[PDB]
Amino acid sequence: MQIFVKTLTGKTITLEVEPSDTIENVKAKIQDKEGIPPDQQRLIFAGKQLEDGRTLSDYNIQKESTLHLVLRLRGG
Amino acid sequence: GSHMALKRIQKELSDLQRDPPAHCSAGPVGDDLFHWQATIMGPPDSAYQGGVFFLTVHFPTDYPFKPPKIAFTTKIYHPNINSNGSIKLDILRSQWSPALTVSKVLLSICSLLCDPNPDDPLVPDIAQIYKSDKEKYNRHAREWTQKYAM
Repeated sequence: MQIFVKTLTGKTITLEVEPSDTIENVKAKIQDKEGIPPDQQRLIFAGKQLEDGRTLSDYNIQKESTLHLVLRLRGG
Repeated sequence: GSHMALKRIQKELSDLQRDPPAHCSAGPVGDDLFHWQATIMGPPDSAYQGGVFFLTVHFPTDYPFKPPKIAFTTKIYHPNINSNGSIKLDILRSQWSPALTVSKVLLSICSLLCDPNPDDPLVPDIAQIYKSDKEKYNRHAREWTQKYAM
């Protein structure tokens, strides 16, 4: 199972994930591929921000699903 | 309200005119003292050297008790400055004080160019490049300076 992650620059990166992986794990993969620390990234899918505790299965993120990587700034 | 703020602004401008600063230029665009333009020169020894960076400065009607709204007009490659000119800097919000002036903000932005704050960034990508690949950072900043600010 692989999913997609589209950044705000138009780039689309591929991730090798399992349905049991948590949002945290996916953010660690995004960090390994792009370098952004987890606390600085925000993942959107199906209209909602993905929380750390949940799994991909909890959101019905199927094969080849598209995630949206967006900013998670602190105070400006 | 606006008379008070306009008086404070007139004082700051008179100080800039009486002892111009080495670190920037600043002044009203026309006859509206609430709307200023500023310029900072690429700091020497930094990746921005040789470039000219234009800032827009807008005084609120409650100035000096509300911070001034300062943004970049010239494109720059920086961790705390994005593509449309927004700035992430404490004194421009949470740490503003009426004792401070636009001159000191522009000073702090010069220092910010020479020493970014990548641990609380506005552009995560550039921040990580700055922290883990300084050479790449200086390369991109020099390129953008040659392309936009010269």
